[PDB]
Amino acid sequence: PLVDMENFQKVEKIGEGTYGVVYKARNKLTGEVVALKKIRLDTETEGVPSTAIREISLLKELNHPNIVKLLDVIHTENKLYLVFEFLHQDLKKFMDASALTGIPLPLIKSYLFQLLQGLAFCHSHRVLHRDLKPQNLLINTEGAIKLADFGLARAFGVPVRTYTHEVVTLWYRAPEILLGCKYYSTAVDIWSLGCIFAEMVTRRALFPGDSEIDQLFRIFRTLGTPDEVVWPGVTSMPDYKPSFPKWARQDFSKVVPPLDEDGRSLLSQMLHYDPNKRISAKAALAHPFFQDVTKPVPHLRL
Amino acid sequence: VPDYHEDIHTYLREMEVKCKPKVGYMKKQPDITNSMRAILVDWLVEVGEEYKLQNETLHLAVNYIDRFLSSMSVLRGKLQLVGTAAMLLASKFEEIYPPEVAEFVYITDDTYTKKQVLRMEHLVLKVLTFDLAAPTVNQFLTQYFLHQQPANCKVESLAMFLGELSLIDADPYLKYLPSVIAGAAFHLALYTVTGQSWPESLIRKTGYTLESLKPCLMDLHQTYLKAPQHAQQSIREKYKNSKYHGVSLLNPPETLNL
Ligand SMILES: O=C(Cc1ccc2ccccc2c1)Nc1cc(C2CC2)n[nH]1
Repeated sequence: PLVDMENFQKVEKIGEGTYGVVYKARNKLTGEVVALKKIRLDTETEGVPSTAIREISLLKELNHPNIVKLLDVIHTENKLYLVFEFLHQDLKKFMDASALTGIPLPLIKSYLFQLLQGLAFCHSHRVLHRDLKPQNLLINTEGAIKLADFGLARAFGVPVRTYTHEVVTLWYRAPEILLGCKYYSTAVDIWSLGCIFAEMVTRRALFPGDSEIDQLFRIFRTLGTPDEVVWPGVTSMPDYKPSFPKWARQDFSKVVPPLDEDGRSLLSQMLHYDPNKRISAKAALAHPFFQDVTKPVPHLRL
Repeated sequence: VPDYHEDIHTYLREMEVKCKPKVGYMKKQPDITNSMRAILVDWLVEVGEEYKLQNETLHLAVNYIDRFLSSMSVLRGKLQLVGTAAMLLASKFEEIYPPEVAEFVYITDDTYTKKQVLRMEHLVLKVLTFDLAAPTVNQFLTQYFLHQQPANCKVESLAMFLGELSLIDADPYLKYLPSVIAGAAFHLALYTVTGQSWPESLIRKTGYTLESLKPCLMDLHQTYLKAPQHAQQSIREKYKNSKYHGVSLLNPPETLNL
C-alpha cells in the first residue's frame, strides 16, 4: 500500500475539487508519467466516497483509446489514490486558448468523432457518463481526445433515477432533465456532446443559462418551444408549464454559421427534443459528416 | 427498445460469468452454513425495506457477500458485519444518496462499531478488487421486460418476487447464472398470471429454450410452492404490499406442464 506511494514522485498540482486533489506525478522506477487523484478519507469518516466507488468500478471496465485509463488504485488506512494515464491538456483550457484563432474545423471533426467513439463504448457497456463538459475532456499533443471524470457516472443495467443534486452543470443539461423526467437515458450524454460540438465551432456556449428556467428558455428560444407534435408527452412532464412562451425555431445556418449541410444535419439530430428520437453515438458515427475525418494535431499553448 | 439494448445484453451475459462465486464455497466454510446465510439475506431485505432501498441494491449486496465468502473464511459472529458492509457498498453504488454509515451501525443494534464497519468495507473492496458493477437477476429481468408486448405490472411484480426469493437459498440457486434464474422467474410469473410462456423473442434474444430453463424452473416452482412454509418470510411480507399488487398472495400453479 504505502510501498507503492513511495514509488511516486509528485511533480505538480493539476487540479482541485471536492473529492480531493490531482497531481501530475512520475513513477520513480519506470519513469512513467501519471495523474494521481488523491482522496482524503478523514473529511467525512463516511468511508470510501460513492463517487470513487463508481468511477473506479466503472472505469476499470472501460478500456478504450478514447476513455481515460485508470492504471491503479492504492487504498491506505486513511488515503485513497487513483492512478491515471496523463494527458497534456483539457478541452476547456484549449478552447479558452483558441479564442483568437478558433479551433480548425478538421480538428473539431476529429474530436467529435473520437468523443462519439468513446461514448458509444460507454453506452454499449451500460455506463452513462452524465457529466460531459469541456473541463472533463482530455487531449494530448498527438491529436487524441478522451472522456474523463466518471465521478457521476452510473451503470444502467437497471434504469437510473433522476437526482436534483448529482446533475450536469447547467449549460450542458438536456431539456428532459430540466423538465423533470423520471429516468436518465443515454440521450443526455448525446445532448451534452451536441452543445460542446456547437461551442467549439462558434467559440461561444450554445445555451449559457443563468438558472434552470433561463436554461430552458435559452434552449426554447433557439430550437423552438416544443409541443406535443415535436415531443409527444412534453406537455405532461413534471416541470412543464402551459404558460411557457411559444418561440419559433431559429434557422440552423444562423446558429452555427461555419457549419456545412452535414454538420448542421448531425448537430440537429444530436439536439432533437424527444430523447427517444435523439441520435445515438453509434448512429452518429455513421453520419456523412465524418466521411472525410482525419486526425490533425492541435496547437497546444502549454 | 433502446439502441444499445442488444450490445448490453451481450455484455451482461459476459460479465455474469465472471462475477460468479464458487458454487461449493459453503461446504468449505468451517463455521457458517446455508441457513445462517438465509437468515442474513432475509435480514438485508428488511433493512432494505426499512430504509426504502432499491431492489437492485439488495441483489448487489448478496452478490458481494457470496463472492467475498467464496475466498474468505468467516466466523458466525462476523457474518453480519460482512453483510452490513456489503449493503453499505451496494447502497453507495446504486442508491442516489445512501444512508450514512451511522445508520448501518444502528441496524446492527450496535453489535459492531462505526470503525469495524468502515474497516470491513475496505476489506470487502480489497477482496472484490473494486469490481462492484455485477450483473443481477434484477438487471436481466429488466432487459426481459422490454420484450413483453402485453406489458403487465402483475407479471413484473411476480417475476421480481420469484427473483428475490432465489437470493435466500444458496442451495440450489448458487449453481445458476443470473440470466437463467431471471428466465425461469419470468416464465413462471408470465405463466401464473397470463397463462403465456417463455416468448419466442426471448428465445432468440437469450438463446435459452424453455427446455434449457427446465432445471432452474423446476427448482423455482418448488421454492414458490413452499414459499409460505419457509423459515424466512421477509420477502413474502414485502410482496403483499399493494406496491407489488400483492403477488406473494397469488397461488402458484400446481404443475408447469412443461
Ligand atoms: O487535467 C489534465 C490536463 C492538465 C491540467 C492542468 C495542468 C497543470 C499543470 C501541469 C499539467 C496539467 C495538465 N490532465 C490529466 C488528468 C488526468 C486524470 C485525472 C483524470 N490525466 N491527465
